[PDB]
Amino acid sequence: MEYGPIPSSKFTDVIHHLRHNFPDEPLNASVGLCVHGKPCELLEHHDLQTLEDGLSIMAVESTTGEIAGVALNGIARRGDVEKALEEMKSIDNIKYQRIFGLLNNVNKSIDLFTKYNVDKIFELRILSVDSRFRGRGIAKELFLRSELIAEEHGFKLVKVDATSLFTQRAAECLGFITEKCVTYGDFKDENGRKIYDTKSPHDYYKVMTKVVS
Ligand SMILES: CC(=O)SCCNC(=O)CCNC(=O)[C@H](O)C(C)(C)COP(=O)(O)OP(=O)(O)OC[C@H]1O[C@@H](n2cnc3c(N)ncnc32)[C@H](O)[C@@H]1OP(=O)(O)O
Repeated sequence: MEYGPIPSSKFTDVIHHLRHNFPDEPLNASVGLCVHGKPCELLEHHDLQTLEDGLSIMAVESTTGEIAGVALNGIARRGDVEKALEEMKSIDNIKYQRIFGLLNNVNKSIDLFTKYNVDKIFELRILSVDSRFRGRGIAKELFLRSELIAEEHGFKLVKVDATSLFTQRAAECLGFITEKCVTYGDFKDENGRKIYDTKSPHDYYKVMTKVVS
C-alpha cells in the first residue's frame, strides 16, 4: 500500500474510481443522485477543482498499480459557502439541493472562520476506498496523511463533513472534535415524509475539526 500525491495524468483514473465506488455514500444513497459506473458530471466538476488545489492524496495497490482509495482536500475560504448557496439557486436539480443545501446550511450555520479566527480551512471533502480494498484501515491512513499535508502547507484548522460514521470513527481516532451534530431524520418534506431516509448505522451527520501546526 503506497501513499503519494495525485499527478494531473491520473485525474480520470480517480473519476472512474469515484464513479465505481463513491455512490454508496450514506447521504447520496438516502436521496439517490449518482450510481455505479455511470458518470455524475454535476459533482465530478467540483471534484476536478478540489483536485486542482493539489493537496489531495491517493493510495495505489503496491503490486497491481490499481487506484485503491483517495482523500480529496480543498482550501475553503470566507464567503465560499454563501457563493455556493447563491449558485445553488440557479441549479434546478431537487436531489442536489437536498444534499448540498444541508451541507452548506449546516456549515454556514457555524462560522468556523470566526470561531477559530482563520481565513482558509483545510477540508477533507471526499474520502473513497474501493469496494474490494475496503476495511483494511486505508481511510484511517488517508485521513492521517491528509492532516499532515495540512501542517506542511501551514494550515491551522482541518474540517470534514463526516456523513459516514466510519468517517466519524477515523476522525474520532485522530482526535477531531464534533462542531455540529445533526440527525438525518429531523428533515421532513411538505407531507411529513423523511427527506434523508438513511439506512443505519448512519443516523446523523457530524462536522468535525482538529487544530494543527
Ligand atoms: C454526498 C457527499 O459528497 S458528502 C461527502 C462526505 N462523506 C465522506 O467523507 C465519507 C464517505 N466515504 C465512504 O463512504 C467510504 O466508502 C468509507 C469511509 C466507507 C471507506 O473507509 P474504510 O477503508 O472502510 O475505513 P477503514 O477501513 O480505515 O475503517 C476505519 C474506521 O471505520 C470503521 N469501520 C470501517 N468499516 C466498517 C464497517 N463496515 N462496519 C463498522 N465499522 C467500520 C473501523 O472500525 C474504523 O474505526 P475504528 O477507528 O473505530 O476502528
